[PDB]
Amino acid sequence: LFDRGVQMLLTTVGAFAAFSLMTIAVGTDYWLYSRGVCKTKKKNEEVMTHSGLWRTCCLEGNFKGLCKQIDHFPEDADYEADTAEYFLRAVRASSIFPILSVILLFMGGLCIAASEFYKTRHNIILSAGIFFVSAGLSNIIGIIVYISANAGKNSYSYGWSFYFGALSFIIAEMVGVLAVHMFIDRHKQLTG
Amino acid sequence: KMWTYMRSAEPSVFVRTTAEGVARVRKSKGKYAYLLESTMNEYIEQRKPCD
Repeated sequence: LFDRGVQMLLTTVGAFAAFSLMTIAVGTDYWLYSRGVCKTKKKNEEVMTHSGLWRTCCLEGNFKGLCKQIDHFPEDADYEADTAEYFLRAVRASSIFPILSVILLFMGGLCIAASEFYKTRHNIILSAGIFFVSAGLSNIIGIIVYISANAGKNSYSYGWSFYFGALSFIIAEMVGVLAVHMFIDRHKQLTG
Repeated sequence: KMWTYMRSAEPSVFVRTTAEGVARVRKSKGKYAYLLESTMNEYIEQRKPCD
C-alpha cells in the first residue's frame, strides 16, 4: 500500500471507529432481535426481545426500556453441573469475551498513541497488531457463544449493535493489515 | 433403607392418590420420585404434558 503519509490517519481513524462501535455495542443493553419477554413477570406473553449477551431488552412492545441483565434458572432433573452444561452456563453467564475485546482494542488505541509519545521506538508498533488480532479473536468467540446460546424457533433477527460488533471484526482486520504495513515500514527503517 | 427414609422423612412423603404423587413429582422438578403401580406410571407418562 502506497500513500504512507495518509495511512497513519486511515489506520487511526479505522481503529477509533472500531473502538467506538465496539464500546457502544458492549455498552448497549441489547444486540439483536428475537421474540420473548422484556422482563420476566410484553412481560410474559409476547414481545420482540432485543436479545443481547451481557444485557437484554425488547422492542415494539406495549412497553419498552424494561431491559434485563443475564441470569440463570433451574431445570428438571438438574443436569446443571454437567461437564458440558456447567461449562456452557459459566461461559454464557458472563460478559467476558466482548468486554475483553473492548479492553484489548482500547489498549490498541493506547498503543498507537506511542506513535507520538515515546517516539522513534519504531517496531514497538508490533503490539498494535497483537491488540487488533486478539480483540478480533475475543469478538468472534463472543459472537460464537452468543449466537450458539441465543439460536435455541425464537425467530431471531440481527440488530444495529450486533452489526456494530460484527463489523468491528472486519474493521480490525483491515486496520491490522495497515498496522502490519506500518510495522514493516518501521522494520525497513531500522534495517535501513 | 428406602423404607427407613420414607418412615422418617418430612414433610410426609406419602400421598393419598396417584394424582397427588404426580403433582408432588412435578412440583419437585423430579426431586421427588413417586413410587406407584406400573400401570399408573405408564398411563401418566402417556398423558400430556408428559414431563
